[PDB]
Amino acid sequence: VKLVESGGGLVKPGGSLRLSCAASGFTFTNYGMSWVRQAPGKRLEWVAEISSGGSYTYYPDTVTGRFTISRDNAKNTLYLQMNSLRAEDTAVYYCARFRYGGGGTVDYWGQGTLVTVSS
Amino acid sequence: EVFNATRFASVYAWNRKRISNCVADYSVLYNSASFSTFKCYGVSPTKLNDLCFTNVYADSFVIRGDEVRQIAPGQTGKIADYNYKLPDDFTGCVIAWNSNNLDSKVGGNYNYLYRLFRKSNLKPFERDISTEIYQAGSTPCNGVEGFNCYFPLQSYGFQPTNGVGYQPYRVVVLSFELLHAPATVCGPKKSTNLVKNKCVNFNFNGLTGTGVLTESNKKFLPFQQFGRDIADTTDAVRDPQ
Amino acid sequence: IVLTQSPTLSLSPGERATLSCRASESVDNYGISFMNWFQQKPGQAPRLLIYAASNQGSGIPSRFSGSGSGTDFSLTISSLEPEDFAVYFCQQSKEVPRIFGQGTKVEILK
Amino acid sequence: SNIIRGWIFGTTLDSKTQSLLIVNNATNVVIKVCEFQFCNDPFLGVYYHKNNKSWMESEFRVYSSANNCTFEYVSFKNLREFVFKNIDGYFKIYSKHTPINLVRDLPQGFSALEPLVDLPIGINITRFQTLLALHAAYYVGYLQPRTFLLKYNENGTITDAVDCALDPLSETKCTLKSFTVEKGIYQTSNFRVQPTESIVRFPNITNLCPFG
Ligand SMILES: *[C@@H]1O[C@H](CO)[C@@H](O[C@@H]2O[C@H](CO)[C@@H](O)[C@H](O)[C@H]2NC(C)=O)[C@H](O)[C@H]1NC(C)=O
Ligand SMILES: *[C@@H]1O[C@H](CO)[C@@H](O)[C@H](O)[C@H]1NC(C)=O
Ligand SMILES: *[C@@H]1O[C@H](CO)[C@@H](O)[C@H](O)[C@H]1NC(C)=O
Ligand SMILES: *[C@@H]1O[C@H](CO)[C@@H](O)[C@H](O)[C@H]1NC(C)=O
Repeated sequence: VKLVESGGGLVKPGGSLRLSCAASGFTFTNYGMSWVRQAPGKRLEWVAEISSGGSYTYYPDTVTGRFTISRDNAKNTLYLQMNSLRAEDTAVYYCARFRYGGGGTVDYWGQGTLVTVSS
Repeated sequence: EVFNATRFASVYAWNRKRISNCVADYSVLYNSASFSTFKCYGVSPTKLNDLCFTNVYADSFVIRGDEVRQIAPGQTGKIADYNYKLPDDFTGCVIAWNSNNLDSKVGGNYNYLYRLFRKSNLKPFERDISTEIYQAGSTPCNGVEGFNCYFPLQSYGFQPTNGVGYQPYRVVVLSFELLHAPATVCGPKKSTNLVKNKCVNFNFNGLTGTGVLTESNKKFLPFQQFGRDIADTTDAVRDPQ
Repeated sequence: IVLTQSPTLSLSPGERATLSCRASESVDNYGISFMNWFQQKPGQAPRLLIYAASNQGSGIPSRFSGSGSGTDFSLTISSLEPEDFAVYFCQQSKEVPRIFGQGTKVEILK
Repeated sequence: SNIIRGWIFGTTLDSKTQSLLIVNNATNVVIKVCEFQFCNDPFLGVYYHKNNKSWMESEFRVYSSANNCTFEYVSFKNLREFVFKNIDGYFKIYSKHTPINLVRDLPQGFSALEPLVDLPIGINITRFQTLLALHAAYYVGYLQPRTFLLKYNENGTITDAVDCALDPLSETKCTLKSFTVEKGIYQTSNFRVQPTESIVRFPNITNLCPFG
């Protein structure tokens, strides 16, 4: 229903930028979770993941986003701790939430995580 | 291979594996704690290791998480009716848990395929290999698809991204005759250590008696077990381990 | 894999919006239904639309409609409104990180 | 030359009901309780005298197909004695191999048959057959619930047994619990002259009762 995220942050490239995805209005376990980026002047990029009844946390392999993903199902809070930070990591990140099984989906969305890594 | 066989058959099918002529350790099967539900219907979960069966049968398949709740004698549905059945006298335990990240594919792997319509209901622990197109509309379906003419089966997409229900949950079900046939499968039988020259109750292979256990010289014949005496007083015993 | 979308349209109210989600490599589904539809409004979080292009329902207004054939997925939004148009997306499935569309937005004149 | 290699038991032997087996080759046994079917004549075949003596280890052939299977196992000069019996659905077996030089006659001789196998196989058997090498004899008994007197020795090796129903003298030993029976009259049994058939004798013509 509602995906609350961690606030903005500004770091230098190369570090680890932590995030948190606060769940309000749904069971955080019943839903495989994610962190998807909408980058400036870019398409939506599905990046970060976690499954519902297991630990998935696969990414686009490519250059791995590598961002550390974990869950506190008491907090219902999905984390994005972004390893190998860089200037391109500047973007609006959306921890997303999927539907029950099918051809999809991402039902609801985070409000976005403003992220800027630069000088 | 009951639990740890990598790729189980899909749900419309299944495998009946007799388990007999062995000793069955349920403890690890009980104590693994990797299983979503360890579900006994007509027997005691912790008393399995103590309980011995002639027959045992394992049937290993894949069902929707929401269908995990559906399997129980007296619990019908799409499952119990069509693809696979439950006995209504069913007695034995049930063990379900997810294979998701293993058996699911991001593409909703279509191997695991459940029976859509075959009018009848299966007999306990039985299947049907029928691919015949189901007939809903009374107009003859001619064994092909058409108006109200359904393929008897339906194929689960399992994505790792599915919700709880729609992930694969591997379910193996057990079976038995208990006793009343020559007994084969029993639970492990837990031996203690040994004490000599101290009055003890004891049990050996089911022989039960009380005395002072001591080493003795007298030699047996390799198939002989007990000793006795003139008075039929169980005397020597050959240490089983 | 990677997909392409109809980047933009410029139309008038009370009209159809034909939006092609063009998938490179993998085409739709083995089970005959895949890809998706999604919408991110400007200054707004993304939002679900359709999945397998044929589907979803309540919570996604009736104007959202369409289908897809192999690679191409046609998002057909009837009776456009000047307040209702925003960037659209379609997720892949069955191969690769599911990603999204390059973005799709139908302008409306007048 | 070890001609006698087999057994086939059952109550149908039709491939239907549970039909035991045994085989032998290269000292390495076989068993099945699989229910399977045969040629007119179950047998073991051989051809002669070459780099494969008895050739034809490709005999292979008694049988149709091993079907719905409830067990398994695998691994003159001679005399080989095998008792077979069922109790509590436990098929049992005993054995020997004991060497003899002779042809025609079971050597008058005594040896006791320890167990080899318990089978809790639950076959229920009325009949059986046997097998042989095709291109040397054997026997059969039948068992009846006697009473013996067994004499164990210091090793528990049965040296000698004594019957009871055999004859009078061997029902004296069964009374004294001794092989050595000394002079004098030892009262043993009763003998109750048989009946002959029966005489049912009932008041005649019997009418009919009206429960009805
Ligand atoms: C064990 O096997 C024998 C096989 O013969 C069965 O004996 C048959 O019993 C029926 C009635 O009990 C008789 O009419 C038949 O004549 C018997 N068979 C033959 C060949 O004569 C016996 O019933 C079996 N027992 C069990 C418990 O299955
Ligand atoms: C299945 O195998 C795994 C490792 O291969 C083992 O840890 C587990 O205990 C096995 N299952 C059971 C029920 O013992
Ligand atoms: C004897 O029979 C067995 C039955 O499994 C057969 O496979 C094998 O080739 C034969 N020979 C030996 C040495 O077991
Ligand atoms: C008993 O066994 C001993 C060796 O254990 C042997 O010397 C002796 O001859 C045997 N006697 C009998 C009657 O078996």
